[PDB]
Amino acid sequence: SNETLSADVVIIGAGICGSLLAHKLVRNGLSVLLLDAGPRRDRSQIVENWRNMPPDNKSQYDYATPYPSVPWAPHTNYFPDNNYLIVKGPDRTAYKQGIIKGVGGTTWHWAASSWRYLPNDFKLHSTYGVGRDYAMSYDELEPYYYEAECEMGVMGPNGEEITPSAPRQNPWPMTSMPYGYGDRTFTEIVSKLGFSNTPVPQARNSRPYDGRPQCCGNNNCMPICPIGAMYNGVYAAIKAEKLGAKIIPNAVVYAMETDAKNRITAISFYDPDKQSHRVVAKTFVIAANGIETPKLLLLAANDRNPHGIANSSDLVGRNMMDHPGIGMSFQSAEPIWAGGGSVQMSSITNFRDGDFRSEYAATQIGYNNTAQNSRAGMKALSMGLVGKKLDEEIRRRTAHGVDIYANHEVLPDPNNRLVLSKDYKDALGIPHPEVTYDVGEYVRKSAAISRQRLMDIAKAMGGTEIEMTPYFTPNNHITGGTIMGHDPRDSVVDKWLRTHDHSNLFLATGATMAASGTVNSTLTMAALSLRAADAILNDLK
Amino acid sequence: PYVFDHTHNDDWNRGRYLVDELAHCGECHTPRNFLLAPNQSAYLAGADIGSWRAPNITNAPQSGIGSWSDQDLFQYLKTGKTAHARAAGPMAEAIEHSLQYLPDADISAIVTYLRSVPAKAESGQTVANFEHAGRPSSYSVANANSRRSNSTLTKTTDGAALYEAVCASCHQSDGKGSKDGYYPSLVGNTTTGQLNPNDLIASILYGVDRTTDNHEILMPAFGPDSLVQPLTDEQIATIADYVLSHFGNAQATVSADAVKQVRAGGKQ
Amino acid sequence: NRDSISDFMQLSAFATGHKNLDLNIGSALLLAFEAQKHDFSTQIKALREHITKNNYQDVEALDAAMKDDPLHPTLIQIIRAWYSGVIEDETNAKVYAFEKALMYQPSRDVVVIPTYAHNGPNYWVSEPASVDVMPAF
Ligand SMILES: Cc1cc2nc3c(=O)[nH]c(=O)nc-3n(C[C@H](O)[C@H](O)[C@H](O)COP(=O)(O)OP(=O)(O)OC[C@H]3O[C@@H](n4cnc5c(N)ncnc54)[C@H](O)[C@@H]3O)c2cc1C
Ligand code: HEC
Ligand code: HEC
Ligand code: F3S
Repeated sequence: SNETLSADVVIIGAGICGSLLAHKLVRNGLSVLLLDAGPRRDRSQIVENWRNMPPDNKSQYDYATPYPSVPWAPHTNYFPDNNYLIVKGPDRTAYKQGIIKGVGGTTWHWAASSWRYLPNDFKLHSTYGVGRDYAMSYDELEPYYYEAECEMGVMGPNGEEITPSAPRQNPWPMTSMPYGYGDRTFTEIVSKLGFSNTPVPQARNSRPYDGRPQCCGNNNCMPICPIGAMYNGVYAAIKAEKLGAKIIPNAVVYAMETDAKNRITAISFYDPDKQSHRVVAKTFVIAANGIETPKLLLLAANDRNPHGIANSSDLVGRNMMDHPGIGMSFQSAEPIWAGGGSVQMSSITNFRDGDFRSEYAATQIGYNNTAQNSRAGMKALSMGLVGKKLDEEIRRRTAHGVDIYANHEVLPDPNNRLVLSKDYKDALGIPHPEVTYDVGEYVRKSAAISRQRLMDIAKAMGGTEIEMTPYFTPNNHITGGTIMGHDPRDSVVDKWLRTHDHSNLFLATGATMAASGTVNSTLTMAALSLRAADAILNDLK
Repeated sequence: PYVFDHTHNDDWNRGRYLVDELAHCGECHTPRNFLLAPNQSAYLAGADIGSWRAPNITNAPQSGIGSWSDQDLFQYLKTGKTAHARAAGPMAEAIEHSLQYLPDADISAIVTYLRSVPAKAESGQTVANFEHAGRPSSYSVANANSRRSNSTLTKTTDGAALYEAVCASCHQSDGKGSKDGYYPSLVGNTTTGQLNPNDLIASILYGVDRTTDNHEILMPAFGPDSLVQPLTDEQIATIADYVLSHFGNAQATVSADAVKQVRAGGKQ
Repeated sequence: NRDSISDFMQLSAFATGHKNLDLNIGSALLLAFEAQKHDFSTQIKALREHITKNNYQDVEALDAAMKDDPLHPTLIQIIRAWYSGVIEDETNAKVYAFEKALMYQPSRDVVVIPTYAHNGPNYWVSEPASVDVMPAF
């Protein structure tokens, strides 16, 4: 603990954002110290853990049990609710987010839907009068979008025209692999409803890419790909460590020191034995995700920064955002045979933009392509059937089982707030994160129409045993807690992800995003991390 | 200039010219005689090239490719893909750069010449490298339950468990590969059936990368530089031992030292 | 010690309706069942005696006639253990079978068992088999 562990740039968090930033920085000759609170994880061990996970945890979507939660850096588990992330408010169920702590972070078990936001998403307030504008435009993030797509190996609908879609200067590095039966059938069914089901851009290998195998449809992207055919954030960490970046797992950053100019001079992290190590660097980045970045900023409150690091605007932990989801499950009249290809292959993008966004939230409706064999087996076993009837029921329910979702855009609300829990602490004494969440009348008005659209989809499919969630579900895209902007009094970071209060501190996270958008947010986070890498390289060279 | 041996037809002479002069198969399939010169005593009898080993390709029914069908030999030389053998490493590079563009007549001539190469048998050879039948898997799903709440493979020392976790997605638990043949069967495979496990270890260390007809087929690498799943020398040796004892030659053994030597580019 | 596993295997083949059952999975399941319930071997013998005495031809007739019998829960638990691969209904429950659990077999010809490849990379372009054709297993 005596050593001061110096580096040029120290990046707190070794997820996709932190690892991509570290890889870009070491590629350009900067010394990088990459700290992660979680442990090193092996893909094959996670695969074995998922295989030996009980089938009820496969039927329902348990994406955390295969990753053992470490007591010093616990992450969220929900089948036994481990009570790490405390959620309050009327829509608490919608912020029961899933995160994974470790080298490679939550991208260890994501679905790899790598999405570009629309140009109007960056200017939501200037276009529709709701929410907030990004500090930069889509044209400014486009090169970084492409750089992230090329590094992560995104496949997309290259030759197709999607009316709401980000304008691309270059084609996708790979072309979207062909639909499975479920996606073809769902596209044809919802085309008659006026819904445009289009291929989801995915950080998945439709051909051998980056020395990694082509996707063979293991249909387990969430929570682990056994063969690495999809992009995981651990790839960038491995590449950075190969180029000289120093990675320290089980390094729980808890303290930050500032000088008279409010520049970060050092940070202090704990090992699993609660021994303190003081890292010193020329530049500090926090890439710890939208929950742990604000949690660390509030926990690291100083005398100079009594309300938290970079919290002069009191906006750290506020404006917490996600995509509130409504889930529906039913049995299609005709076989759908979910499981061909990746877990998420297509989605309805027709409602990603429009004038209605001045009144209610724009939405993304999608079909879940996860194989329904575990769900069918558990349901048929619970039905009390034996013999040939049991086999027939299992086959019919795995052929006809359909999972549908509708995700909405939530506006940045200052009362949708993450704070330090006053009642719960982890093994290191660090308070748990507590989020008060309300989707708002924007999302409620959008959901009034989204529920009708989901029921129309179920009716068009002849659905039976229709089960719509009476609550909003979390979609694991944590944004807005460290909002960006141009005014230091109304934002935490600027267009370059540099904190207004500390010229030395960068926040490479989705918490900087000023709008949740309508689709998955991690590709935008990666592009923002690469943009922050450019800013850091300009600073240090 | 090639000399036309008039005691053989034109196909044989063309095949000899392609093998010896043009495609120079003996440049890495014929052992150098420690003078950095080809050993005429063992022509096309197998050699070590860096981390890989070019096997015996004489007409030996067991040691070489004598028991290969002509169709299988043609398909392997043209595309590098066969139900019993897949070209990897230097063979994949040779096929995707020179052989895949050869005319069908030229590859047929190469096969005709190869069928006439004198046989060079080996000491420990009783069945062909593609004639090793499979043994039932010894993996236990129940025994893996104790390894839950583990984040790494360190405490997974069982060979069957390691093969199942790292390797049984693409190749199956019985080691017979995929039905369509994209993932090769480890049972009956020439790489796993060789008494020399070199090419097996290399296959684990570097994966397979062959581009034929503008179509790329890739096994990911599993060595220290792996992006999918890095494996130590001990883990690779254990997986290779399980593969050999269940899906391949059971008289071949792999130690961690052997994997280390293969990682170092073989013997220097 | 050997009769118990033979009796358990034969009763399991009767109850699941599927003769091809893994012996190692069966041994592990029997050990777990005997840990959970000390009389489990006695119940196996009682079920086998009921099957032999009344000459039930399949698990359908046995389940129909065993509706109120106290031995019915053990029959259903055995079927559940072989089909789902678990005996308990928790998150920490031990999985004794994946990919050989009988509930993934009725759809193996079409639906992938997730972490194991159905076949090569772009197979799903093909049209699926009929729902009414049950794969043999
Ligand atoms: C089931 C699931 C599916 C998803 N699917 C998609 C999808 O299809 N598309 C998409 O775009 N997004 C998806 N996401 C979201 C995606 O996983 C995240 O947005 C992505 O991981 C970005 O997170 P991050 O890199 O900011 O941080 P993370 O990777 O979440 O975490 C970074 C690291 O910070 C470390 N850390 C935290 N606190 C500290 C501390 N105090 N000190 C040191 N280190 C610390 C953690 O240990 C962690 O390893 C999905 C998420 C889930 C859960
Ligand atoms: C060096 C670059 C080589 C040249 C030139 C040729 N071959 Fe080769 N071959 C080489 C290696 C390293 C391997 C092993 C492949 C593996 O994945 O381990 C091979 C393999 C073969 C085989 C398969 C034998 C078996 O696997 O038992 C055959 C039949 C073969 N090579 C034949 C062959 C011919 C006819 C060549 C001239 C055209 C030729 N090889 C060139 C290395 C090299
Ligand atoms: C899917 C991504 C795979 C995983 C995981 C593993 N292997 Fe593999 N392997 C794969 C392919 C697509 C190929 C060959 C390409 C072809 O031409 O179709 C291979 C090849 C091998 C071989 C060599 C076969 C030959 O040269 O004749 C061996 C010995 C082999 N693979 C072994 C192996 C082991 C032991 C693995 C677990 C660590 C493993 N493979 C994983 C695809 C995939
Ligand atoms: S689990 Fe992997 S093989 Fe493809 S379907 Fe998902 S990326």
